[PDB]
Amino acid sequence: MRECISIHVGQAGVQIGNACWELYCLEHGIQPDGQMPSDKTIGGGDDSFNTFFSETGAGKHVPRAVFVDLEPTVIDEVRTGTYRQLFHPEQLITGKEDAANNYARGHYTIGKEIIDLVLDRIRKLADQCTGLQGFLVFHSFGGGTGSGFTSLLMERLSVDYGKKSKLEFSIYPAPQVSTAVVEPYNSILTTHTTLEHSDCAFMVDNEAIYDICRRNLDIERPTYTNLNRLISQIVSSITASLRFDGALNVDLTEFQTNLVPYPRIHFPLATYAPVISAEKAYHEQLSVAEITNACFEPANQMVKCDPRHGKYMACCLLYRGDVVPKDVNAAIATIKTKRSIQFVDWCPTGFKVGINYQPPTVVPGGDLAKVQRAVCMLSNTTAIAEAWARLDHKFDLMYAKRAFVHWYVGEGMEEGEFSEAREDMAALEKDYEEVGVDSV
Amino acid sequence: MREIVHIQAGQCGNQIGAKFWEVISDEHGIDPTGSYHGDSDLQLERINVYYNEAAGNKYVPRAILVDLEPGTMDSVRSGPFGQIFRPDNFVFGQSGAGNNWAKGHYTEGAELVDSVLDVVRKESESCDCLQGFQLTHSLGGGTGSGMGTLLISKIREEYPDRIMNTFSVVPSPKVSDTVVEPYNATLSVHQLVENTDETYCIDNEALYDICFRTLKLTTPTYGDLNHLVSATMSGVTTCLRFPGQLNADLRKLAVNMVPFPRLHFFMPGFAPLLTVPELTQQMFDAKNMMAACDPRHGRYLTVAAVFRGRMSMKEVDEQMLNVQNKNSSYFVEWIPNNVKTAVCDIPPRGLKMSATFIGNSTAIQELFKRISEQFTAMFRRKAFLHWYTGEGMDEMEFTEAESNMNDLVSEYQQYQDATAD
Amino acid sequence: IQKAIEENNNFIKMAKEKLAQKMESNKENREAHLAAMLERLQEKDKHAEEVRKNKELKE
Ligand SMILES: Nc1nc2c(ncn2[C@@H]2O[C@H](COP(=O)(O)OP(=O)(O)OP(=O)(O)O)[C@@H](O)[C@H]2O)c(=O)[nH]1
Ligand SMILES: Nc1nc2c(ncn2[C@@H]2O[C@H](COP(=O)(O)OP(=O)(O)O)[C@@H](O)[C@H]2O)c(=O)[nH]1
Ligand SMILES: Nc1nc(NCc2ccc3c(c2)OCO3)cc(-c2cccc3[nH]ccc23)n1
Ligand SMILES: [Ca+2]
Ligand SMILES: [Mg+2]
Ligand SMILES: [Mg+2]
Repeated sequence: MRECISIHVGQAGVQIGNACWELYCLEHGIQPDGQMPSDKTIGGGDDSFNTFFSETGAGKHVPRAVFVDLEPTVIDEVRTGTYRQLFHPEQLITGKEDAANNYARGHYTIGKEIIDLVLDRIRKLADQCTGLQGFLVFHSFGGGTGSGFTSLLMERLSVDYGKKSKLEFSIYPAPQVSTAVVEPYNSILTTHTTLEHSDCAFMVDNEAIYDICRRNLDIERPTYTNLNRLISQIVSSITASLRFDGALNVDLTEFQTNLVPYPRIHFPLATYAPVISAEKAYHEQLSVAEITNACFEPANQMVKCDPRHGKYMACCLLYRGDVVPKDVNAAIATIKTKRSIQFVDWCPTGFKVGINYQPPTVVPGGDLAKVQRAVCMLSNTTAIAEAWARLDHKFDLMYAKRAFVHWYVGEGMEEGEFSEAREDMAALEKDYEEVGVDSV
Repeated sequence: MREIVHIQAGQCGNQIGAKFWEVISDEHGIDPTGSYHGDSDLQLERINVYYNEAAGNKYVPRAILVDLEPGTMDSVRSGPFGQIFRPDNFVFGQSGAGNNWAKGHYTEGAELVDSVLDVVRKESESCDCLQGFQLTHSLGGGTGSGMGTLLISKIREEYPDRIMNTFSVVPSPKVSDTVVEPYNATLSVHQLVENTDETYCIDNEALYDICFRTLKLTTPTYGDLNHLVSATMSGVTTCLRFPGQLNADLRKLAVNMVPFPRLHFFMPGFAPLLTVPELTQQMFDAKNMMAACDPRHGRYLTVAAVFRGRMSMKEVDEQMLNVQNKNSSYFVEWIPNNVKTAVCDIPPRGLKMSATFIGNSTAIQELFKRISEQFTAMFRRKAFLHWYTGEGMDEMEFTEAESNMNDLVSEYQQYQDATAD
Repeated sequence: IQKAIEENNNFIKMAKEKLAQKMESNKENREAHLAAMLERLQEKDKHAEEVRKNKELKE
């Protein structure tokens, strides 16, 4: 049992959902009609993939997922698209008018009109679970829905499911790909409001994903499809321990124990390798050592920051595919003798390692090479606080003039929520500083 | 499913409205009978924004036509495409307004406004999800300037949560010698500052100077000015009419473009009047602006650039970054990432490549200064005031309108001088 | 085990009360903004009536 429910909020959350569920279907051999011929237990089972898929008596394998947006056109593409038969219609929830890039509309004015329906549908999913483990929440920081409705939802989930775990996949804004000037406001408001309600959040900086797509896939101008396929590869690496069996697989929850030393310090840095085109992958087999080395190259990070100017508090490696422990240990030994990996003094320096033998998958016609072996590193490093600093700086620049603030006040917000959120972010930056100091 | 209701008021409003509907009907492959005869599903994908579907797969503009002069009702109906408009959507008075704002706003126009609202309400009731309203009018006459701002105020009362957008043609002595034009514009601006979310200042000064100097038309007609206006308006509605990637509505655009509620008067531009660098450089050139303002005499609060045609998105990105880096002093440092770019694959008629510019620049104060000067030139001698007091207006309303437009100027100057440090 | 139950319940309680307070405060603020805007428009309708009267009583 121990199932997981996925919730995809706003455009970015939905489209990442599409990439993730397509990839999960390919990894498990589920067709777009939901049939899974390899699954001989019809209508149920306690196989590892049932953590993410339920089963109907008719043999359909149905994502344990809700998609929510305040306007319909993205989810309408899901309703009409290739995987329309995968999802029950009650799982796809839409309003008529979006949040117009305004946190206040997603959290209050528009969000209040749909929150109870969304909770009722999530409840329908939870009641089908025999041991629900928790929630995965996919959303942007920058949109009105991804910020404000996600915050509202997280608060209500804490009420309705208590301390039941909640994980985020959060799209961190970059000016390089389709941005709104008020995105820093929405990012600080949602980070403040969600902070006490989230157990662990994997931030994905669109600028990092964009750079990786340009540099490693030779894509001149990456689209959301390129970025989401790569993001989905990282998400799949993270959830693979929940979705496959195996003797060297290491539960995500067990990494979560190691990744989170204090409730507020819960933002791991993800690094993924190899991201390589088919043209470059040909006659060039990448070894365990080569991909593990890549893990410590900042150009492969999901968030732009410099781990070389912070301290590690945890460092986990999630391998999948043709990987045996002997090669992992030799590669780690090399990295320890060669790289600037400094831990805080209050935590051991051992790397935690997981291996899944199910090999990586790519979507047909994609820009990612199929590889025999891949790795996702999740590190808890103080350097990630740099991303808050960049966002906090942009917030300050605008807030000193109250630029755009009237759009929020007009939907019923008060300036006190702006300054409260900003002060909570200041205290977060201070926490990340304090945890990196050495003990007496 | 994302309906806009369009309103055109007075002679100017109805003329540029008609040109706008001509141009976009052509872009969507809609003929004067309302039949679709295009070649591409991209033409119909967002047709509902501006067109209703009637019986027979007819597409009918969601458009209301208002004047105190019924001769424009005839001229619109016989003008190219006159049958495409819904006949019940023609709302016309009798005796004109004689370039008297008070007739448009308080007396004759108040008499007609309820029938205009009846047509507005019938159109709105059948919207799946109305996003809001756009009004085309001039500010220099009597009907559009006074009655249009009345309509704006009444719509705001009935649809307080919808977006109200205007395309407002600002008067110039080079096009009209009517001496009372600055009164009508100041009185209108006072209304607009309070009741619209965005106003495109389409300045007859700039359109005349473009037709004369740049396009080499020795005797510019209204047709030549309106050709420029219609090209601008087509450009500025392109992103909501062909989407491609962008997923927006009028409110999200407004939220991206309007940092302070009163400072919502935009300078439109167009290029060409060709490489992507040339489009980009020209689009930021004072000579391509549809408001007679030098953007290098102020700073941009916000900018939208819309490119139309087949071109490299890589090259567009590189050139927008180049122009921002090389012109960084003209962008306020305390609004990061304040320049937004849209690309539509479908070019306008007769061009391979074009650019439309929308700037929220503090240099727009130069426009308001101009009008303000002409206002004062008359108000200091109380010239022609009896035209307005005879309709019940007090001098006090003129004093307040002047004072509010001067306050708007001072506020634009304040944000031009503000600094981050 | 009782302390753990109590802490979970207190977290649920405090989040429920915080959310309800925020949503109420937001509703009141939004309604007050709309009521002020409408009141300004009604002041305009009053002024337009005084204008039409002034014009009548000029004749
Ligand atoms: N990585 C990634 N980012 C996306 C995607 N779609 C949108 N974004 C980012 O999300 C932010 C915009 O927010 P959206 O998710 O589009 O907004 P929303 O949740 O729909 O909220 P509203 O539309 O304002 O009501 C920008 O930072 C975008 O770059 C996507 O498919 N992938
Ligand atoms: N650019 C442009 N300006 C116009 C046009 N028609 C009128 N104007 C301007 O509009 C002003 C006259 O106002 P008008 O709209 O015709 O008065 P009304 O229709 O009776 O309310 C003058 O200052 C003209 O310069 C037009 O077709 N194009
Ligand atoms: N405010 C604003 N901006 C505009 N420019 C383009 C743009 C593209 C992408 C963007 C963006 C802006 O900002 C976020 O990403 C057009 C408009 C408009 C006004 C009035 C009526 C209208 N009918 C259709 C459109 C429109 N209104
Ligand atoms: Ca090779
Ligand atoms: Mg959206
Ligand atoms: Mg007139």
